[PDB]
Amino acid sequence: MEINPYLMFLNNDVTSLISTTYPYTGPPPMSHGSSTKYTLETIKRTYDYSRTSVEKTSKVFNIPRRKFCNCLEDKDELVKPTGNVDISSLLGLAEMMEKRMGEGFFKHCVMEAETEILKMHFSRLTEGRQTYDWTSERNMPAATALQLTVDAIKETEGPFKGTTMLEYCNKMIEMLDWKEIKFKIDSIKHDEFLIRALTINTMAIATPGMIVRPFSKIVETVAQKICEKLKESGLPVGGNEKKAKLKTTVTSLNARMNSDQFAVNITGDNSKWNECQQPEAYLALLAYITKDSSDLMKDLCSVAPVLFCNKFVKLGQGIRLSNKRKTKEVIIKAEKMGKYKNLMREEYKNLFEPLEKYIQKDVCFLPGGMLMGMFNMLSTVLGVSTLCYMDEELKAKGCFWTGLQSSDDFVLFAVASNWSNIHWTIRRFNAVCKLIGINMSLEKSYGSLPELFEFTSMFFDGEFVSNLAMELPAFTTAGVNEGVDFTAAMSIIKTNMINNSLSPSTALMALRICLQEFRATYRVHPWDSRVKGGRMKIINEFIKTIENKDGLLIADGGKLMNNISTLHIPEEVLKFEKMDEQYRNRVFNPKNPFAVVSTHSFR
Amino acid sequence: KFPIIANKRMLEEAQIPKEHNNVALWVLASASCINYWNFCGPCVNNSEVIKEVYKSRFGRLERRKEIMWKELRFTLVDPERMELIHALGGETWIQEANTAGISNVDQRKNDIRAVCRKVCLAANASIMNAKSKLVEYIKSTSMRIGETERKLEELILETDDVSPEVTLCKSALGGQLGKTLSFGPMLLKKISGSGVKVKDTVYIQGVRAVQFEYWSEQEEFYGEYKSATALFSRKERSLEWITIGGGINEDRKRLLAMCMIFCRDGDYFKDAPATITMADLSTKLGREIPYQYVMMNWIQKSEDNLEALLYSRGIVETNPGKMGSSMGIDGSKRAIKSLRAVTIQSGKIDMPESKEKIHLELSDNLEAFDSSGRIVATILDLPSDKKVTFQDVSFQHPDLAVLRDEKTAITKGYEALIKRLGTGDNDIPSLIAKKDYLSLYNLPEVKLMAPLIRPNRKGVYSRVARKLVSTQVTTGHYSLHELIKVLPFTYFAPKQGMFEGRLFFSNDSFVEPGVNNNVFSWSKADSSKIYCHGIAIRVPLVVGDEHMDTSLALLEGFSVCENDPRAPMVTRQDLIDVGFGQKVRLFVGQGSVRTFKRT
Amino acid sequence: IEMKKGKTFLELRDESVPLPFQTYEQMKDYCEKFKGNPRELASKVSQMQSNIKLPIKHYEQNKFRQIRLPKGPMAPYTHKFLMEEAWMFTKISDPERSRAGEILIDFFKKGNLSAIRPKDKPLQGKYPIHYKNLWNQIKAAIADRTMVINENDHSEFLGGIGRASKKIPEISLTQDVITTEGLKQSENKLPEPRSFPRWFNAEWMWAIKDSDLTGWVPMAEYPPADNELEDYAEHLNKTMEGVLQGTNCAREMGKCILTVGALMTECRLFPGKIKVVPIYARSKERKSMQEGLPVPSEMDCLFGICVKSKSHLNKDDGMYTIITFEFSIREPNLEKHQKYTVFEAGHTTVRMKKGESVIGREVPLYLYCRTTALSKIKNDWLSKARRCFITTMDTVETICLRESAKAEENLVEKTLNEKQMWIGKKNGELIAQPLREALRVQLVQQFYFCIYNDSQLEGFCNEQKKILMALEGDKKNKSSFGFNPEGLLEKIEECLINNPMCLFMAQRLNELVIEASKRGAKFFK
Repeated sequence: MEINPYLMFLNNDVTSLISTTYPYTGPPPMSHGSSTKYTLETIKRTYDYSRTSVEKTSKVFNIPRRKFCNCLEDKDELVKPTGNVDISSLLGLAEMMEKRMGEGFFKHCVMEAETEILKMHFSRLTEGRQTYDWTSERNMPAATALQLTVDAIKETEGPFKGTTMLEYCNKMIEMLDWKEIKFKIDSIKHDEFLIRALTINTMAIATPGMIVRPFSKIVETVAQKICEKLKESGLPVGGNEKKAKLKTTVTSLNARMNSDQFAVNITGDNSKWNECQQPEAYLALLAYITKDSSDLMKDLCSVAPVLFCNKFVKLGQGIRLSNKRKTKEVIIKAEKMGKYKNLMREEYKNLFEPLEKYIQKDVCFLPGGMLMGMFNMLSTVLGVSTLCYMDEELKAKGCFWTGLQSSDDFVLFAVASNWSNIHWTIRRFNAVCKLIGINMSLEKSYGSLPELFEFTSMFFDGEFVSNLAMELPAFTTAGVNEGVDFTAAMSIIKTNMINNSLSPSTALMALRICLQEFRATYRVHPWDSRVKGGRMKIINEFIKTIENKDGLLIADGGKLMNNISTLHIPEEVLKFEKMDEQYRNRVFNPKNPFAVVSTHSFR
Repeated sequence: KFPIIANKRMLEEAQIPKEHNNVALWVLASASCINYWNFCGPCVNNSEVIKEVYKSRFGRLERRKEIMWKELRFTLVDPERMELIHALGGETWIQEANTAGISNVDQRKNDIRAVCRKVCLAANASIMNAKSKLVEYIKSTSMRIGETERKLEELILETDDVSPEVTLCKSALGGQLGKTLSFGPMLLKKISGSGVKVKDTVYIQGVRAVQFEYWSEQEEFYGEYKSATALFSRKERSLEWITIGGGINEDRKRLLAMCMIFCRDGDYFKDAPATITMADLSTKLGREIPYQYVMMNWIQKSEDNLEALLYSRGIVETNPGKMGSSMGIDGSKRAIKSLRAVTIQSGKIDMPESKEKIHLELSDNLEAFDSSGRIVATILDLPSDKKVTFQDVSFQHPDLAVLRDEKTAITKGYEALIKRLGTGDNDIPSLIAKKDYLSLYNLPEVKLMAPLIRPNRKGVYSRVARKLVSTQVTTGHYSLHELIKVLPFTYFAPKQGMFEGRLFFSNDSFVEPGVNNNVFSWSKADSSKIYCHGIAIRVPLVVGDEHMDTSLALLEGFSVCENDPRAPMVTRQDLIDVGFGQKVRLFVGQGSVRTFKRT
Repeated sequence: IEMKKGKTFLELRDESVPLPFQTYEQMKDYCEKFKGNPRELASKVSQMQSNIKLPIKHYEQNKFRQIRLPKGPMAPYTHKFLMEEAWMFTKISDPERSRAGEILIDFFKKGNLSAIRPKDKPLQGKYPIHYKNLWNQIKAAIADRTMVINENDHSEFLGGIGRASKKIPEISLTQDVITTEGLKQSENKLPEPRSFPRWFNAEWMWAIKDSDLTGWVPMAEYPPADNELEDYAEHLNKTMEGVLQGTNCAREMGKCILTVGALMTECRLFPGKIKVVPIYARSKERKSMQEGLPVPSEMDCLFGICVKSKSHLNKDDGMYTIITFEFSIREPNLEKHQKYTVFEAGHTTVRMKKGESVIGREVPLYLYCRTTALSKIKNDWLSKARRCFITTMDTVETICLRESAKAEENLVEKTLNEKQMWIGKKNGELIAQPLREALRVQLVQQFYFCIYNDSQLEGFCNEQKKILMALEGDKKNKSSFGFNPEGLLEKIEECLINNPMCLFMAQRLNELVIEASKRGAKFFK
């Protein structure tokens, strides 16, 4: 006999079994090490996707500056990714979109974003995945680097009493001109501090510092206020709303065209969405946007772009040496690889000499591109602009298109009345996309009739819309308290159920699994169990003193009482009236040495 | 070790000693300190403040508690609730839970139609007394329909809801019809035309032959399926044209297949699939079946059969200007290629109405006839028998319900064992106090419960039960609960063998001494109760110590003793090779360990 | 109010701009006054559509092809533990001694381990002497009631065989030193390519079987119920747990769980130290030898031992090393067992029913020695194996509602007991079983995914989806069209180097499209 696990796709659909193809969600064990090799390949492919050779030495660094925008050359082999953008077509698409949506659209959105920012406290910047310290030269959460920056400002030129985003930004600006800066002790000069502020580290997802953070947040807020009004913008949210958008689009399409046309769908996957987005086009676009608004926003939105036009990239850990038998092994940093180039292999050599020009000490002056997972909203806006295109050449032929676009994934819907004009429309669309760097893959982008397609793992079909974005919590990595991590997980499971990524039995299984994970994390078990752990010792003696075992807390030899219909309700609220009054008051005693405010916190 | 931070004065003011029981607890501190603080520490009364502050959460809890949960149902698409929409309705399922509104009419309709289906099925057990047994079932079936205790002889008439079962049961009452038809689950209707019956043959396996009937003239009808309208015309065993106005893939596919069978169009009415030859059984247990319903049943097995049927219908390449009104193999609205004589559109086809009532005539197979044949209903167009709990119902005539299951058998046996007590001579307590256990092995109730016992290894079960009984009686230490639990096994003769720790019935269930189980459970502080699948039963007597002595109800030749961890864990088998004065630990359940000593 | 400007910022802003513009003001004026000339734009896009030469196909005139697998020796076993060739000693579980340090000592007391005395000469291995001396040291340590190992000669060696050397500072470097030592960049070793494994099917079948014992995986409790949904939820979960818990895959899952739960604690409380840890599992019930029904039996099982090297889990991406000593009663094969050093350790006993008694039949005994590494992330990934139950439960439930909605009624039991699913081919003919029996295959697939997880598998699973969607479109008569299939075939062939599963889910994907060609028109032969 032979067990071929795949023969169940014949007499069944795919929207029901595709989930079995991918492993379960979680932290992957792949752990790829960002090191010198990969970063240099990235920089090389970046400079190459620029199809030009022009340069202009600067005056603040005495370094060339590859200006790959509006200077397209090397037209040959245009199938591959391109990065040279044309400003005329960009502004034309922006004008088309404005005309469609309305005149005072960009103005209204920028005004809303402004007013929202005004009442904002700079402390918000503490809410971030991670950043890069410019003093310790490492990666840390936002709060740490923020405290470092503020205390350095204090130590050098007095405290920062603004307590607002705008004063923070102006303080950063002023600091760009300070000649000497101190920090706990040592100081630095102007050029070094500038570099450090424009430094980036590979986590090769980017990890910028703190100076540019607020301006990026502002630009993202504006782009978000914009993407909400757009029908074809599935980035800000997903699931129920996403399916609503899908079906609205499909129904409008079906009700739009006539009996003579026949439609088609396409599953597209933009390749190198980070190595072809240029901040110069973003700057020109933001300028065209704020053209009629307070000059304040005009200048503000023009900060992060230029900050990304000049971004030093921190090369990873340097190469290592070794003798033949490998009994001896030397270790060198990146800044000195230009000192031993005669030893490194060719493939590693040919990838290093052409860039030595742009190196200063240990970094590479990347003048463009967009590596961070930032400006995703803005890239999505640009894509939507691409999709809102229409002219008379198409109308004459009786064809058009439409669709939906995520950050770097999209779905197209072409329309025509012939099995050939569809090809012409597809080629027209690909050309207009490449005009501004937005490329497409060929080994990962397919298409077929309208019934079947895919978008953000939501494999749509004639029916049976199947999702695959099942998320889960993780206690060991994020340990907070024994009274929050369970409620948060319950809320998460509820959400996943809302998005249809989970079903009743699946949700119950996940709940009974997360409960055990929680217990094992905080090293707690019920009372029925015959365990001998430390926390259980006392619980193994002070347990007979109570009768409301149901009311007991999970953190204290308790048992579960919540279920599907009782997730929004924390176990505490569900056991309050049931906990023996003694234990109850013993928990809710604000006179203790230490969401629901319990006597279970781990400060 | 002590990652958790704390306050200092807050610690001493609470008098928290370190290493209370070798647990440091600590400025810094451990986590167990929280345990020690919430188990032995200061007492406040701040509940009201907490509730007031968390009013939103506790009001959500109250609202939740203010729900009347209803049933759920699998189906598709043709603020206070937003907090729960996740648990209220998905996409394949939905729950009709309500808050304040109540109106019991459509549930009553579902109940009445279900019971009508049930009764009409029950009448399908003979060959001659169909109508008689049917009508007698009706007259012997009453219901607490809604709030009124009405009978099932007027609801079928007072109601106005077309259905195969309503009509099939009302025709026997000479009730009015609405000219509606029922070919399987689908609903049909005539619009124009007419014809006469005609017979033809169809082969099976390529050698045999079977006769079916059809119509030879032209006639238009109005088909209708779940969320799917249609219109078509049948002519000479073949489908001429058809149109649809309800857009769904599965609904349209099944409706088209059913209308095709209704028109008998296709080659599978000339020959048959190789799947039919597997059976060739156009017959019930002892009855006959036509070819159409056999084909239908073959469809219900798998959608591949549906696709094969549809391929039998000619497929062609669509021409321009028709995509908007074409179709696909999978119900696709438009496609470069479609099927012959098809038309898709939007908007449901308005259904006509017939205001002419009539009465039909039932047959041996209960098939009703209005005129010119034209069967309107039958049992063949019904689902298979589906057991469903019926409430607000009274069914008195025999065949009402089997009401016989192994579970209920065991329940009744145990009820008899309990009642036998009877607080009198020649009953459980008198024989106990007399120490006459042998008679217990001959009572009638154990003889009635014997058939429910696993036959293959009943001797060893009886041996063990007879051991426990005697060892608990002679000494005078016993527990009525475990006794009654094991008694049904003390009927057959004892034999040698290997016992494991469970007593198995014939229904694959089991029972175990010294533990509780769904079939049989009990506990102290409520010893006057005995649960059976949650059904609490009462004891005709009262006891406060007759049960407290279970030292002999766990094992056969052993007795519980004081706990001792030094004693080694063992199994139920090695017990044979133990001696005296030799304590031994052993599991008595899930994570339940106890010490035992021989004798 | 306004954003007070500096100087360097303004210089940058005026510098970093498009080509024709050299000042922010010119670009700003050009933008704020940009007007629409759709004609030049149409001409430009048409010119680009000329220079562009996109290729578009339809999968019908230019079909796919079978995949070309690598060539060479067979892919060997990779997982840390043994699944099919394993073996385990048993004993009763004491809740007062439910810990590794105690369970191992108890297993050792009766002296069945001390009887394990592997001979000097092995069958196939590399460093037998180190393994043998280390086993002796392990027994000595267990005798001393301390799991620690003081002497560090063998463990040190076997941990440093991967990499160990000196390091010279760059400042102490010259040209003569280099020329003397012949220093050069450290040539990276690229993993070699392997053939198709001919033992995966056997392991899969064995896993599908039913284990004598049961209860390997522990689970939480079931909260109350308040309506039909939660009850029905409880019903499906109980049956599914009814079927999956009794399978040999659950045994391996519980073993991995309980062993990682101890290793993650040893790497935390005894870092930089050498400890001893068992490879054990816990059961709760078996099947009667006289009856095929379940019976309560709490018990412990020991498959082998795992030694630990110095592990800090804060340097070198938290890489640490271990060494495995597993028991087996099945001689090895040279191909599948390449990374394993094997011995012959005396004999043992097997127990089977004989009428109404038990007997014992002596058999030989083998000892499987192997070295391997781990990390913190792998520990966190293995400990969370239960989630496999989440995915299998979820695939069962998608099939029990979709149908239930087509007919608008509960069909759970009906589909579970009737709905047939193709599982494989025997003698050139398909094999089908009910869903209740294919849950096992689904669960084993998810488990193997959890084990052999790696970048290669990520790429394979991310790419096969396109082939699956193309096939689905073929089934329903839809003119699927692409741009460069051969490029996708190459993308998939490049990520098939040496991951047992990736090589054997490729051979199996080839075989899905050789059977469907009988009904599809988009694939070669």
